[PDB]
Amino acid sequence: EIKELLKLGDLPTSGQIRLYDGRTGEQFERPVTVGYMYMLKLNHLVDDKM
Amino acid sequence: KPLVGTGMERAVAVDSGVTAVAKRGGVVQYVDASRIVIKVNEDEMYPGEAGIDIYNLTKYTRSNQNTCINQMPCVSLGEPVERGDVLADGPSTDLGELAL
Amino acid sequence: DMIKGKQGRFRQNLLGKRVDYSGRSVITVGPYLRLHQCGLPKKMALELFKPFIYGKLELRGLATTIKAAKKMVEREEAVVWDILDEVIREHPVLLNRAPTLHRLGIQAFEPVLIEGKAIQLHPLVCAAYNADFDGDQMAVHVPLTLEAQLEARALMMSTNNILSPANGEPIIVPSQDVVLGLYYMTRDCVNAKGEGMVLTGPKEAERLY
Amino acid sequence: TEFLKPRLVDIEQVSSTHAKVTLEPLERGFGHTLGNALRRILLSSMPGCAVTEVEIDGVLHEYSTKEGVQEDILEILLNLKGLAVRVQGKDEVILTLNKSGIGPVTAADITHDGDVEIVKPQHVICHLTDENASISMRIKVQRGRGYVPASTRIHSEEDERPIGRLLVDACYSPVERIAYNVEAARVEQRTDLDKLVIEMETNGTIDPEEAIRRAATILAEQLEAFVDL
Amino acid sequence: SVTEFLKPRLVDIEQVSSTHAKVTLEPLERGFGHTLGNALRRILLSSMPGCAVTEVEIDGVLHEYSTKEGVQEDILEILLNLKGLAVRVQGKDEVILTLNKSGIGPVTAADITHDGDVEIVKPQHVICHLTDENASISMRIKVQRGRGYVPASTGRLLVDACYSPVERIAYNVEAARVEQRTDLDKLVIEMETNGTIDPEEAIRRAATILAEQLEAFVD
Amino acid sequence: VTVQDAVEKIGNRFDLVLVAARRARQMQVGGKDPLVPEENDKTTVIALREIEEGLINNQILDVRERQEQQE
RNA sequence: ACACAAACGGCGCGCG
Ligand SMILES: [Mg+2]
Repeated sequence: EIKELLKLGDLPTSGQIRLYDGRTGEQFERPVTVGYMYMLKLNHLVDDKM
Repeated sequence: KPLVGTGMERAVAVDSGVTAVAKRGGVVQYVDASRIVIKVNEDEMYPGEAGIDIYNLTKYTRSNQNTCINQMPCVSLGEPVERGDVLADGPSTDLGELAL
Repeated sequence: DMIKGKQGRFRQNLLGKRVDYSGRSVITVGPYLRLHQCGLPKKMALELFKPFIYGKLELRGLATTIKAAKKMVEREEAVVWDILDEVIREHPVLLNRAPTLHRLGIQAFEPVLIEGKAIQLHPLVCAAYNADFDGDQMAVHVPLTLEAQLEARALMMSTNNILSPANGEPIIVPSQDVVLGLYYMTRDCVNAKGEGMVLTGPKEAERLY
Repeated sequence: TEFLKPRLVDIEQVSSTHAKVTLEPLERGFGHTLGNALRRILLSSMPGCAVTEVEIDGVLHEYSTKEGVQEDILEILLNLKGLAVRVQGKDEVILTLNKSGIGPVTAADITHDGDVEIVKPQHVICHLTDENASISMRIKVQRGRGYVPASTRIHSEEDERPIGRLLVDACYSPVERIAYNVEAARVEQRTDLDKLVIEMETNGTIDPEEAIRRAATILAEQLEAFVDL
Repeated sequence: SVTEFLKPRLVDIEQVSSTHAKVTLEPLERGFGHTLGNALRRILLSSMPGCAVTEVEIDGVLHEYSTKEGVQEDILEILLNLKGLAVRVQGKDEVILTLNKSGIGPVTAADITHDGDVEIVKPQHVICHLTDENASISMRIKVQRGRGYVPASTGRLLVDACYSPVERIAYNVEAARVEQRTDLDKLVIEMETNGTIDPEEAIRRAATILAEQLEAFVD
Repeated sequence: VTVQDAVEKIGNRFDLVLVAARRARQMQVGGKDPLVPEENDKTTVIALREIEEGLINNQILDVRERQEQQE
């Protein structure tokens, strides 16, 4: 089902993409995993502990 | 909101009680980001009763862990609502969907 | 009760005690750092060396008195930072994770100053410290006297402690990421772009790649 | 010395905010070389026109409420931060927006002046939700490059910040999107001559051609330093 | 300031060897170091104009691994050995060179049949070792002027078109404090060249080439 | 600097530090200016450098102090 | 007069 959705999307069924170094503009070797993930912040930020 | 959810997002927000709920089938007429007031359908309007329900949103207030709990509206004047509908979002919520 | 047991004076006070000129921070990895170096935040550094700063200020003569010196430090003025750099120019410092496993658990470092608030550690060393960056905190202490400074530099300094004492074997063996990249580099491909040429030496090899 | 000098051979306002541009002819590998540098320079170096001030009709802090409005004050700041404008021949200016009665608000409502430019009048501003409700706010604009946090700004200013003046972070960059492609196009009726295409998305505040030429000029400044040995 | 950027007051000339001078720049606007380092790096290996040596016409040796007597190293190695040669040719776009030596001895670039309008970085460079007193070898070799570098992907032997007189470049980017902030970068560069053009002077040329391109877009 | 070499000259880790500190306080407040050149280092390093050369040593230090007492 | 500043002992929850 995920593969079909990717095809319905705009990406290869593998989900991995090539990328380029923002410093040098040259391409990284072979595709890599690129994705969208849900990320949370924990109530332990540094300034409250240092 | 969370993109890849599990299906608990609506339920948790509602039972948490941090979000406001439509106690009666009604339509909305007011907004101040501090209060919300609802005009209720006749079938739930009581014979010696106003026919309207008003709510006061809790605003910036320190939590037990020193964090604000301010509620926010998610509706507009004249907008309909079923009884039990989500009236106002709270912290980490949107449209009554749990959003950490 | 005040004497006996875990709460007794022996454990409570004598064999372990709170110490001034100390601080705790959250850890981070600085790839740019050399093995002997460590990065620490300016905020902690400014506090930690106040007695040193006052001396340099009065050696500079800029501060009429201690209170004046303290008053200037409140400014956090540029000159303060200039003096702080001079003071910290080579002063060793002590970093320890908790609970310590062994004497390798505590080692000395030379500091560099950072704008943020985390304390930066060399990746190769942290492994010996068993540091995992999932949120580990770390404590810092400064040796004051001449004797301690030489003690810290002579023994505790990281360059000295490449060998484990439980076994005369390198504890410095590279990280997961560092080793893998080299592993990938050292592997061979049966056929590849540019394969089959003759090169005079690494110099052109780097250029060709 | 066989180099043919590239030129900004064509420009395209494919959209009122999105643009295309191409450079040609380019020597071997230079397209990648220039492409990377120009991308890097544009994102960092471009000079921006951005807003950082809010003066309001009586609230005293970011967390204050407001009568007869759909949203809280702080959310207003986020919308304003999103808002962008271009200013003609000026370094800073103050703008004001006044509305009354039940209605939603848009950038067009601002007290616009001919020497100021609003890139998207349709941009959304917070709404009014009472007949007697009214808003009358004032905002200041500045020219800058890069980004600045609000706290750092006031500490640099060090003059008294009166109550009722609210602080927001400056995000100057007129543009944030870069894609560039190198292709082979025919010059010298032969192969091994390169063609470069750039495309970007903007808040509309600058002309794309000015962007590349201004950026290239900036890069020349740093490059010239290497002759100073 | 709105359209002004910090520039480096650069001081470092450390020629640990004349063939490579260590140089350093400071201060630079945040992030420019990677931009400048990458740009110059790409310029130096790819773009440099230079002369390269690529030819061998030799008796009986059809290909690089066909071999002949009188010399203690294979043709394959010899082709490698001569590639290390570096030479400056004045004006001419290509030049053809001849070598001829005999007897048990090592052979140097000095032995080359030369014009005098051409110069060697290391006349002492050795490209042969001879096995026996009767052993003697002679061949024709070519020098060609060209921009950049190419491998030998282009009855006679040929080798890479390595015009660029340089093969090393390492650039480093680390910060240094201004009186009130430490977000600015240093640039530290090391590179190595055969010495036809000593490293430092070539760097200014590298900047020159880039400047020529940007000048078209000047405002 | 990191020594890992001067210890060979004196032959002991502990003696290295002990002897070095003895010399260090001389240049710190005791006078007797550094023998090795100065590179805006600190006396701990400066004295450390002196032993790193093998220039200073305990036996020399013992000679230095006793001969100095004089009148 | 050129000088001190706000912790004693428990409980719960979390942290590596
Ligand atoms: Mg951990």
